[PDB]
Amino acid sequence: KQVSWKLVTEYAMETKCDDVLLLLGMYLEFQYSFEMCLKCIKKEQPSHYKYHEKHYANAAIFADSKNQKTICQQAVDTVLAKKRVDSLQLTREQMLTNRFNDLLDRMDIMFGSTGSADIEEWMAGVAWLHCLLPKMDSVVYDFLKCMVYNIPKKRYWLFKGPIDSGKTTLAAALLELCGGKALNVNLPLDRLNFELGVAIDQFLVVFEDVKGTGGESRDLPSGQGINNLDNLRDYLDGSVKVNLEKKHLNKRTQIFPPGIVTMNEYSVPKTLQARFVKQIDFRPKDYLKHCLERSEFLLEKRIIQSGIALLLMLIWYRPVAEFAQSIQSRIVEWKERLDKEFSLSVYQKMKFNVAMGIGVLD
Amino acid sequence: KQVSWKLVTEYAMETKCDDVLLLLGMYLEFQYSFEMCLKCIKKEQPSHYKYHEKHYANAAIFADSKNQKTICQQAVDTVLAKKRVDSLQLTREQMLTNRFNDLLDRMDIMFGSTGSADIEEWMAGVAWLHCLLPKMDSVVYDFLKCMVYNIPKKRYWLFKGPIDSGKTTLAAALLELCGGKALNVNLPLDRLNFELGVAIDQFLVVFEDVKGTGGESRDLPSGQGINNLDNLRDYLDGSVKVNLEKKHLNKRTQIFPPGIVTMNEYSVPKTLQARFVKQIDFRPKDYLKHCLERSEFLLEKRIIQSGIALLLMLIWYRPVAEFAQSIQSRIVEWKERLDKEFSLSVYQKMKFNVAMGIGVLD
Amino acid sequence: KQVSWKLVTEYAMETKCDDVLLLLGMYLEFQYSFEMCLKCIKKEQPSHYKYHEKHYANAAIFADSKNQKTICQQAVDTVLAKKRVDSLQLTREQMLTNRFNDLLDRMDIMFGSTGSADIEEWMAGVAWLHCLLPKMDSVVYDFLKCMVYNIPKKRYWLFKGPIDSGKTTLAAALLELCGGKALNVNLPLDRLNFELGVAIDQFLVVFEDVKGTGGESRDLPSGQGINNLDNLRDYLDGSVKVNLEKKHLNKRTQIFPPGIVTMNEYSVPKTLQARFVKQIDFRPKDYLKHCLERSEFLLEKRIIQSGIALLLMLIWYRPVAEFAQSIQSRIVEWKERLDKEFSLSVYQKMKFNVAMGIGVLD
Amino acid sequence: KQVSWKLVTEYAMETKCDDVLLLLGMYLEFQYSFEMCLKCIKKEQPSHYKYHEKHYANAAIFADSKNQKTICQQAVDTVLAKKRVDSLQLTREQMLTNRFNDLLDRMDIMFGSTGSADIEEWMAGVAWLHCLLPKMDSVVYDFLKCMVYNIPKKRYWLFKGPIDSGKTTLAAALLELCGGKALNVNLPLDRLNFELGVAIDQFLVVFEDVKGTGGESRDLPSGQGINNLDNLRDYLDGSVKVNLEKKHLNKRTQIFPPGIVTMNEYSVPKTLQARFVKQIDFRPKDYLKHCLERSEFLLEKRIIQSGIALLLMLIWYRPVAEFAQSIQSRIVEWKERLDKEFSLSVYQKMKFNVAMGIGVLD
Amino acid sequence: KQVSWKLVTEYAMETKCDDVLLLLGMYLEFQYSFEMCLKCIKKEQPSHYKYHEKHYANAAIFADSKNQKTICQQAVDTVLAKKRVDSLQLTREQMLTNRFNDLLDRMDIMFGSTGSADIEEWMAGVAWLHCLLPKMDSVVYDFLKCMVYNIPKKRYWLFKGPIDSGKTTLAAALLELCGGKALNVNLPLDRLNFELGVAIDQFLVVFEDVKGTGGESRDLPSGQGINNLDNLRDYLDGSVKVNLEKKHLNKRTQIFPPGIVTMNEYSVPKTLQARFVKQIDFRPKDYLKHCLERSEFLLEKRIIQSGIALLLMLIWYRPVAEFAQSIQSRIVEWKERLDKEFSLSVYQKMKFNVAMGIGVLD
DNA sequence: TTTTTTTT
Ligand SMILES: Nc1ncnc2c1ncn2[C@@H]1O[C@H](COP(=O)(O)OP(=O)(O)OP(=O)(O)O)[C@@H](O)[C@H]1O
Ligand SMILES: Nc1ncnc2c1ncn2[C@@H]1O[C@H](COP(=O)(O)OP(=O)(O)OP(=O)(O)O)[C@@H](O)[C@H]1O
Ligand SMILES: Nc1ncnc2c1ncn2[C@@H]1O[C@H](COP(=O)(O)OP(=O)(O)OP(=O)(O)O)[C@@H](O)[C@H]1O
Ligand SMILES: Nc1ncnc2c1ncn2[C@@H]1O[C@H](COP(=O)(O)OP(=O)(O)OP(=O)(O)O)[C@@H](O)[C@H]1O
Ligand SMILES: Nc1ncnc2c1ncn2[C@@H]1O[C@H](COP(=O)(O)OP(=O)(O)OP(=O)(O)O)[C@@H](O)[C@H]1O
Repeated sequence: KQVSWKLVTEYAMETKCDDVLLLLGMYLEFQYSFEMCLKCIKKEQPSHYKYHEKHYANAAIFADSKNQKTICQQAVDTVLAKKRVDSLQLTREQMLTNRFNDLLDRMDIMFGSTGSADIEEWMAGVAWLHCLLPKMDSVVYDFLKCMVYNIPKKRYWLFKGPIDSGKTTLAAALLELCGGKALNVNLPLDRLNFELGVAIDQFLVVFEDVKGTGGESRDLPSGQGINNLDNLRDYLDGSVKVNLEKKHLNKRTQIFPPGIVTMNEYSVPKTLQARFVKQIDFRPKDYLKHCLERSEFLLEKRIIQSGIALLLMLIWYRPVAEFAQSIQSRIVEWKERLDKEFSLSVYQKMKFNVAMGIGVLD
Repeated sequence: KQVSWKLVTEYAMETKCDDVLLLLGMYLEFQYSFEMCLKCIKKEQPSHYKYHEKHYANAAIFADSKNQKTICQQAVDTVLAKKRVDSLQLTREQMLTNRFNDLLDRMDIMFGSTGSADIEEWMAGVAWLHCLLPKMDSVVYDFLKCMVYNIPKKRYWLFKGPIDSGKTTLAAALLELCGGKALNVNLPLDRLNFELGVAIDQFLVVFEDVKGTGGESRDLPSGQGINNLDNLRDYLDGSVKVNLEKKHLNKRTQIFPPGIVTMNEYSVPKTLQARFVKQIDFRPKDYLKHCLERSEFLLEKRIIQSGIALLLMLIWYRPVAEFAQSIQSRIVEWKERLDKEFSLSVYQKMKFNVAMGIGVLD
Repeated sequence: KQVSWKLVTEYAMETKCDDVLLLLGMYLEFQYSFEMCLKCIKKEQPSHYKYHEKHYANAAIFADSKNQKTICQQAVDTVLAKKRVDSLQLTREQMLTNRFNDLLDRMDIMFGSTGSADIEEWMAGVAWLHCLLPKMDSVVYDFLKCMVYNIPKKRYWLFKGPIDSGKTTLAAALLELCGGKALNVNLPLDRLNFELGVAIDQFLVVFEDVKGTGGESRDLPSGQGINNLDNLRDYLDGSVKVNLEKKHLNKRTQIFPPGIVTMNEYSVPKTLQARFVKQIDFRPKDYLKHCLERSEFLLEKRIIQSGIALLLMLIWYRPVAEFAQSIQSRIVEWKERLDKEFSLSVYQKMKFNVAMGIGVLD
Repeated sequence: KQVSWKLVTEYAMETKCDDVLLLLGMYLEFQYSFEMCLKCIKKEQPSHYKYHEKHYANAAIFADSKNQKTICQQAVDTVLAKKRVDSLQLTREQMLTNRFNDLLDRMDIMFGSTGSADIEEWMAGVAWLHCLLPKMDSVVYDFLKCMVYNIPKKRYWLFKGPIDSGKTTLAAALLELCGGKALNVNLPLDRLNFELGVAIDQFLVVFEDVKGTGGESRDLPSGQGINNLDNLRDYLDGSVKVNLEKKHLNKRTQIFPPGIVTMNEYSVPKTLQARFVKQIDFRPKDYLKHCLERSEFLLEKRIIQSGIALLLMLIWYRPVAEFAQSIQSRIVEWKERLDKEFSLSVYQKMKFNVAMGIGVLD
Repeated sequence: KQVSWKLVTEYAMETKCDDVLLLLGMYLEFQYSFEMCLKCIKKEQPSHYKYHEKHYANAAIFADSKNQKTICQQAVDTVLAKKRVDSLQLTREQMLTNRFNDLLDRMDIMFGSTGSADIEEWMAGVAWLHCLLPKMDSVVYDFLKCMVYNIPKKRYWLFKGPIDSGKTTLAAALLELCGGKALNVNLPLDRLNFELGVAIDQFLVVFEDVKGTGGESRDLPSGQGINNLDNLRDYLDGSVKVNLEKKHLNKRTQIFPPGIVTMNEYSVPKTLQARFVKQIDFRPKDYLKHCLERSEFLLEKRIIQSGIALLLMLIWYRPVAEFAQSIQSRIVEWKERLDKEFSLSVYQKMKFNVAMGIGVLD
């Protein structure tokens, strides 16, 4: 009896899988008895346990096929085709709206009954992040709209401050929230072409840790990056399309994505200073160090790195109207959860503790 | 029954699509019952909502096919094949006439009942552009004549001026108008081999901000561009066919397109200067800057970059006799719509406002 | 019923096509009723309207087929096979005789009843070329013999002088006449290898403006050209076979064709000097400059650089016995047409006009 | 009603054709009625007229097939396979015995009833050749045996010095005689590692004007040639197998053929120089130029570069005992014809003219 | 009826053929009747005449097949798989035991029914091999222990001493008995890092003459050798797995095999010598060069290079118990064939002919 | 499988 290629493709769509080998392996597992499946019973992975029951029948026939890799190819093509349709047609607002739906799906599992994540510890993260910069929550909302509107010239933000001052931590959480990529531009100029190649179809980019020239008088090690950026004006201003390259692959032409730049106190040419919308100073604050020293579970679980943490901050601080209308229904349910889960006083006690440099919890 | 490969080919032809994945993803959207299609109801994409109902039945059968990518590859071949047939058999004038028809179709949508753009905002951009150079519309017609005739060794125009004097802005508009590609010649002198490969079958090309060398009193970063261009005199001259290459492709051969070179005020080896028909000196101007600062919607919607803006200028300024005969019919209708919309006094008000450096609209 | 692959192959033989996409594109056009076919009614392209009625019945079936690119590939390889058989078995004289029939056929169209070209404008071109050098028509007869005899280490002519001397123009016309290829050697020493692969099965080749070294003493930037050719002596000599790459293909092995090298004046190693059988120096002549400046349809139609103009020059000047015996009938016909179409006095006055730098015509 | 792939393969064997396009082109000629075949009637090519009638019926059925290239690919592979099997099984003396039978069969045609050339002219060539250096036939007989006995690190003779010494002239004739290959050392060593792959299954090889270093006293431009000679010294010595590259097929390892190499009088180290046997740089004899100047049909017909000239010279001079036994029949058969044509006084008269700078005949 | 794919696969295992072209070619020969197969009748090639009669029926049907190359590809895969299994499963001991069995089978063939070799020739070869230093049969055998044992550190000896000493000739000869390869060492380690990877998967390895840094100052031309291996702490030592590259490949890495190094009488820093268990000076000693000046067959038929000569030096001097335990049966029988034909005294005449430079054969 | 890349 015949295999349904359709049922495979539906699984690939719903897992959003795009690796042929990864798709193949997981479908083959469904061939074993669903009714006894140990992986189902232990509820180990949703991509398995949500689906084994449905696909078991087809997986048995799949296991006898001789066309196995061919079936998977057509399935994975369908997922890649969907992405390319989306990329060429969605509004940037709708792109973001999808991305939040994915994070909210993950949170539903994480804080579920089988979920590992301690909603209390993750809210300790938000308390710490909200201390990192004044008006933190508004700053995020401003950055977000800036990426969505993507207005020419008004496109790029500068993070400035000493080593161990948090700028990478915040950048990483934003990049997770938005699904960009990091880039390094300190290379010899000829090398840049495949670096910039990374940007293709990305929503954000982060230029990490740009080195200037001079300031080794202040022990800042010198390098190319500042001068390279001054030479890339059209990519920053983002008014016109540019050509981007990948290894073995034809060039593609597109608007260069908006993004973030991070540095120590190198001297910045006035040319570059005109490019940035906002400069944010990061400074080491001694009380945060002593707090982290007493609340290491933040680092151990990588809480303060995560876009998941920033999304919780937005849900706590921003009005429901500020989110894209379609997801507001989920937002209200999460607001309701958090309102039930914490009094404002217990949350505010954490902020006070962080200001004491004391461990977050008491 | 069975898939009609013919219907898929027709869809590819009508959408003028030449990505196999985009075609695949697009066609798959039609598999759902037409009568409920929210994309149709929301009138989001004409390349969807025109076609769903017609293609529906075959899209459902296609969804079951075991052969899907083969069908799409054949369809994309016919679209690519038509481009090559046209490249060899059309006159350069006919090409331009076709390109204009496409832009005019986009203009029918933009300013159509879907109401999706403001014809007044777009007309403001023409005022700002008609300021950017003396006799601006005459310069466009001369450039168009130059590009249609394609006189050998009289094929290239040189743009120079300081930074911030609009030259890439003007190049971008001409490039969207004609169709073509930009190129970067400041590369290492080997990968030029693949860089120049982008010129294949194009109509224009633009070489962007070619770096000269030395004279650093000019405060100009040095690079390969000028000396490297002087090693490519042949490609400018366009007197004989040349050989062109892409990744994994064996060489095409054809005449290298006509086009534009842009640079800062470096000094030119006159052997290359001998290959430029005409040279245009851009100046920074204050009232442009002040007007533009008070007219930001121009930039926020990329109006002054966009080929539609130049086409609107020609329609306003030029006699109907100057257009190729078949589109004179559409040109007349657009002229009527413009004169209906705008008095000459309104246009003169706008131009005076640009000259006054106030926000254009008053 | 089924597609005839044989009929497709026959059309490819008839058209002497080579791009599988060009073949595919053009054959698809026949699917519409030739009865109505607008292109036929315009009589626009002979490659179409001579064949549409014949191929229509089979094109309708081809339009449905699932194999289309496969059918086309077989036909293209049939044409390529024919070329290889010809290349291995014709005398060089017969090859040229075939090539001349192709030009004569086009000329029968050029000045046919459809008569898109004016024979008087085209004859004006011949006068300008005959003026360009001493004994021009004798020089052309010499060059043809040299290329046909293909005597080893007596195979290459060097053109040199200043810029705008016309050397490229003359090369371009000779190249068109014999149907060679043009090659660049001012290039990366590695990728020369795929570059030279173009010359497989070609009758003739031309190297363009081969850059010398130490040239900038004379205002000429130095380059790879001479530095490359001094290696390739065996390719010039044509005394022994050499082996030729193509991308994704194993090497051919054959004698490298005879040809021409152009340069602006540079120092030549005496080793390389020994391998050019003839030297020609070209000089600017301001009366020619003024004449083209008036008679600019010469440039716009590219008349002065067509091999058709050289063929016409030979027809006017050379005895019929100098032509290969087969074509002598068509030669007598065209001689008679031309002697009828122009007096000697007309041609004499054209020369005086050109000599006097006035526009050619009065 | 079906193609005999066997009959196709027999033609490929009997022609010893080993190019798939060449065979394809060849066989398709047979589809027309051999009855009318102008090539047959003309006795145009033996590869045609011997075979047309035999293969006609099969060729008509082949002309309709849809597998045409696949059929030819299998046929070509049997030819390459046969070469490989002979290549390892046969004695080096046995190889030459086959090669000579090939050339003799050609001479049968050249001087046949078709008689397209005449032994008169060719013997004048022999006179010019045997004149060129002392005792020429003997030193050829030596070089032959050297290549049969193939002593390791003793496999190579060299010629050096003046341009137009004739060293290429001598080399080319030897290569046409043996059926070796020629290769170029002067490319980047990496490219050589692929290029040397052509040496597969060759009795003999040569390399021409390999660019050494120094010799600037003689204005010789230095290069990578000797660098890569100094590299490949195992290939030179043939004391061991080494690997040989191909595209789309495995590289194969075997011992390397013997040969000749030639250069201008560059430097090259004695870690080479000592190896070689019986090297002769030889230098001009001007009166030969003057005979040549008067006997130019030699060069036009490439006679003094044809290996057929050498074979005629050996037939003329050498005892019948000097040759392998089977061919001694045909040796005598030809040696009769030389006597039957020529008195000694003919050859004597020729060598007077040659010695005395007049054209060979009087 | 149909081709047995199985029978074709047997012949590949039988002949150990592993080239698809050779397999195809030889198998096609069997299509004629073995019954009067003249190759069989002449007994020329066992790889033919041993098999023809069995395979004939299958070969006839094979010659009629249309899939022929596909059949052969599978058969060659079989032999390749068979090899790759053994390469992973077996000990160096077992591997070397098989290798002796093969070379002893070549010994059997050489001195076989044909008498194609006369062992006295190889006694003279062995007598020459004996000359170099005392008991060197044992010292070879003891090195071969070091090779099989591959005990860490205890892996490497150094062949010091000048040109033509045979030291590379002998090191190469072991590659017949054992496989392996030699490599250069005289760039800075910088480049040699791209060259070390040819040591991968080698049974054993060899290294060419270590130059001293600036060694021209020591009258031995320069190259950066010693300071490279002064500092490659581990590579010759070989406890744990090393890291390596073949230029433009990847770091598949494992143990660095044991091997030989040589030098042309250069100097040695301590950490270079620490790489070896031994260092020995090799010279082209006076009577030895004189005996080669007087003894020729030992070079002419490559005896001095062949592994067969090394095997016989061991059979002539190593006692049976030292050999591969089952092969010792054959070792006795060859020892018998030695003693059957030579006393040690007649062999001592040869030793003394070498020892006093007079020609060996006597 | 090459090609492109990588090296350069
Ligand atoms: N504002 C801060 N005050 C004190 N300590 C900080 C602060 N921000 C970060 N930290 C400490 O610095 C460590 C590294 O943080 P982070 O990577 O964000 O710093 P950074 O300045 O962006 O570094 P880099 O420039 O190296 O990428 C954190 O794990 C934490 O221990
Ligand atoms: N003539 C002008 N005078 C003043 N400001 C100008 C002028 N033209 C452009 N601008 C401003 O400069 C910005 C950049 O324009 P554009 O990028 O085309 O110029 P450019 O710097 O000269 O270009 P290029 O990249 O070719 O060197 C515009 O978006 C506008 O804000
Ligand atoms: N002898 C001449 N006298 C004056 N003008 C000339 C002459 N020959 C050519 N021209 C002008 O020079 C233009 C370029 O000619 P052409 O490209 O053949 O010259 P070239 O010497 O080969 O140049 P380059 O070195 O730039 O390739 C022609 O189109 C014509 O306008
Ligand atoms: N003995 C000779 N005297 C004069 N000219 C000679 C003599 N031998 C050969 N030549 C000339 O040398 C020309 C080229 O021959 P060939 O290519 O064999 O020489 P070559 O020394 O190998 O040259 P190169 O080093 O330039 O390749 C011949 O066409 C002939 O005219
Ligand atoms: N002891 C010897 N004396 C003289 N000649 C010898 C001796 N041994 C071998 N030969 C001959 O010299 C040739 C070269 O020997 P080989 O290359 O092995 O010496 P080498 O000392 O390793 O030299 P190099 O240091 O130059 O590589 C041998 O193949 C053989 O023909």
